[PDB]
Amino acid sequence: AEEIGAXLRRMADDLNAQY
Amino acid sequence: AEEIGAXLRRMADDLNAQY
Amino acid sequence: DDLYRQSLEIISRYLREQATGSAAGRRALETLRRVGDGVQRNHETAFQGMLRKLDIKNEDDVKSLSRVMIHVFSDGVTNWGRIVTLISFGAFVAKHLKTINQESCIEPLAESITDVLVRTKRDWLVKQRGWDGFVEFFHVE
Amino acid sequence: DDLYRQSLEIISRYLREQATGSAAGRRALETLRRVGDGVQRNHETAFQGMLRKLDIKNEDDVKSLSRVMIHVFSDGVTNWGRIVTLISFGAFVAKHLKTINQESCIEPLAESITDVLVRTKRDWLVKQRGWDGFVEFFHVE
Repeated sequence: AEEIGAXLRRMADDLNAQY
Repeated sequence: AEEIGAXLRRMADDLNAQY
Repeated sequence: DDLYRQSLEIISRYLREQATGSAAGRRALETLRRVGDGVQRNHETAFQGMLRKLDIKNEDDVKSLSRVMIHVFSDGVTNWGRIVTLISFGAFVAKHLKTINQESCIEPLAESITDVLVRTKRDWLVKQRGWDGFVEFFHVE
Repeated sequence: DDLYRQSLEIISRYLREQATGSAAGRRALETLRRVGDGVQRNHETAFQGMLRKLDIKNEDDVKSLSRVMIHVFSDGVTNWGRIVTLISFGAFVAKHLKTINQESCIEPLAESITDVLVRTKRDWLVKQRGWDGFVEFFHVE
């Protein structure tokens, strides 16, 4: 729950650095 | 309400930069 | 209030179109589609796994998802990658809820996502120029 | 859960002592006193003005204060200055609630403050080494 949160946060930060 | 929030945020940031 | 309504509009319309098939707001939706769809594609397997771990039994069950989003930002970092990733996961979840129940609505889902986003990041969004800033960050040529 | 209980403990004890007169946790309380008391002193006039703007009619009325704290961090910035400022304003508010009603408790106030802090900033606090990090930031010689 918190811890699917952290692993959305791998995919988002590593989308953030695609842009 | 939000906007006493912003003016806690003058005093906190300018405590943060005391330290 | 202005940013809330505008965000609700965009997020709601995206989730509606995703659950079914249908100024900046037009641009924002056009951007949300391109990026959000790609997120969902690249990470479909992972998204399905996460959906398995959480519950969300129906349209009104969002408290679970809210905690996930709040936890995403708990490291103190904010960026558009995270905001759009959460919306895309919201779209993925909206698709799921519609599959299990064809007459359920996305409206409560979209409000929960908006609520977290806008209430927790209002000044940051404003400083990033809201949805105009969103469009510019993901702009491609 | 560990960080929640530890934070609840420290914040609760500080507010209790403030509303009345009474490892890192001991150090944290000792630091919270020095800094928190100073915040309240330097900004007493401002604090009173803010207290006038908000409502807080009793021990259980915290929803108002919660929104204020959430809005403080909405610009995406986190630091100890802000965390300790909010706790100190919480102490100030605890004093006020005790004055209007001598048999009211700080316990709900402290939980609301803790709730916001820990739930919204859990990973940041962990990365800053929790209350040990708090003690080190404000350390004086």
